[PDB]
Amino acid sequence: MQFTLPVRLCKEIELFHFDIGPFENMWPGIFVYMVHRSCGTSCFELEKLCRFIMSVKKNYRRVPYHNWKHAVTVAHCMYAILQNNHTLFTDLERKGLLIACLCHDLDHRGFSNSYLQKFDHPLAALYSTSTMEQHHFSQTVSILQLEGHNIFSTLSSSEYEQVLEIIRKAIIATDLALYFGNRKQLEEMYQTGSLNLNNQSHRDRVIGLMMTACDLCSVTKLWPVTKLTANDIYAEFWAEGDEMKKLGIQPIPMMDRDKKDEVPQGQLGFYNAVAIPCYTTLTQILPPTEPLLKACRDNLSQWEKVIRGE
Ligand SMILES: Cc1ccc2c(c1)nc(CCc1coc3ccc(Cl)cc3c1=O)n2-c1ccccc1
Ligand SMILES: [Mg+2]
Ligand SMILES: [Zn+2]
Repeated sequence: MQFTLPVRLCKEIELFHFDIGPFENMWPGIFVYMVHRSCGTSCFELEKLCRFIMSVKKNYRRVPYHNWKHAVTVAHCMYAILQNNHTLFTDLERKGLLIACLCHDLDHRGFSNSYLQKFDHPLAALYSTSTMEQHHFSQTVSILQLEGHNIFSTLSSSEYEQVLEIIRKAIIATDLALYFGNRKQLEEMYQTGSLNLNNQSHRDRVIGLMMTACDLCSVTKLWPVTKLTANDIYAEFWAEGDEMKKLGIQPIPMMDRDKKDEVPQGQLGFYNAVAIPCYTTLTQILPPTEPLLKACRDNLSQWEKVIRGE
């Protein structure tokens, strides 16, 4: 609670390319700041917000990427978006989505969904698809229910089971698998013109690309930030290969450390089939979010430079 943000950062936070990298002591305080800026200071009672942000944090684990730094970075990109699109997302929405971004990878083990299903893993036995995603939501609801943690208490029960729904939904949308379709349908509603923010399930579709665009925002940071975030990402994937190898199974080339050489090519393919389309359809639906796609291009061409050896 006692925290105040080094007033020097007040403008640099509102950047789409801000990097929370150097400021780890401040990561819990930043989120609060981003909450306070959006839904006001007296949105949640200050005391039950700190319990919450702090429980949440402890339930992120020591893994290379799907960690506490990751989550807060996702909450940051959602912050930026919600602000650069101020009068177009309801009171409750801005409450739901920042919490959801902060929680959308709770208790992440560091292993893919495909891993947990290839090997009949207990969580995959619980959740038949979006194995972690539903667990991330399962963790979120669980932690709300702790004595003195239910920040959504003074919402009417009805608004309270709308928050949740946004949160469950927005967390499930982070399964890339679902991303591809969700973005295709949105590319058609735009072409067609039949996309209508009044209709609830178009918003849910837009929220989901908003969730994806946040999830991938490390691709939208400054090149020396992004280059050193990628190391975090593969570190994990290559662990997930190291376990696939230990059984005498060849991992996919994405998760194989023996092919570190091929990563520049691999990154570049990723931006062209995932990142760039995501921020393109997003910028078509939320024009102010063009800085993400602008920095996504910039970063992409950096990998092209590294492929071409410059
Ligand atoms: C040898 C090799 C072959 C394929 C490769 C690769 C290396 N690296 C990749 C990309 C790996 C990858 C996967 O998920 C992400 C999620 C979020 C963010 Cl910010 C970045 C990534 C990311 O970099 N692919 C890949 C390419 C296209 C689609 C999917 C993965
Ligand atoms: Mg996840
Ligand atoms: Zn994520």
